[PDB]
Amino acid sequence: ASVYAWNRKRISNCVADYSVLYNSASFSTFKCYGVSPTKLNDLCFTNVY
Amino acid sequence: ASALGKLQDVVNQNAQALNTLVKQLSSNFGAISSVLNDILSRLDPPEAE
Repeated sequence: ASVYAWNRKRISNCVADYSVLYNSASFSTFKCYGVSPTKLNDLCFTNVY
Repeated sequence: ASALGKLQDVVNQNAQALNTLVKQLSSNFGAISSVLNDILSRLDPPEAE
């Protein structure tokens, strides 16, 4: 989508693997704020947008 | 039952001080969270210090 009218998808009730995204080579930027990218498979969240 | 005013006053003062300390254990103080274990689990040491 355009910069305005950005998409918003709700993700819940799943087993989420974040090592697939971080290991991706295409991603040029992967900044993480408030959480450690390596310490993401050990956590649990209520809703992910 | 109002005879022992001073003894009850002393007991209440000590209990108030202890309760205030225990409740002070749970104020953010500006950090991301008021619990230490989650701070250690969510962030790397450089960003958790």
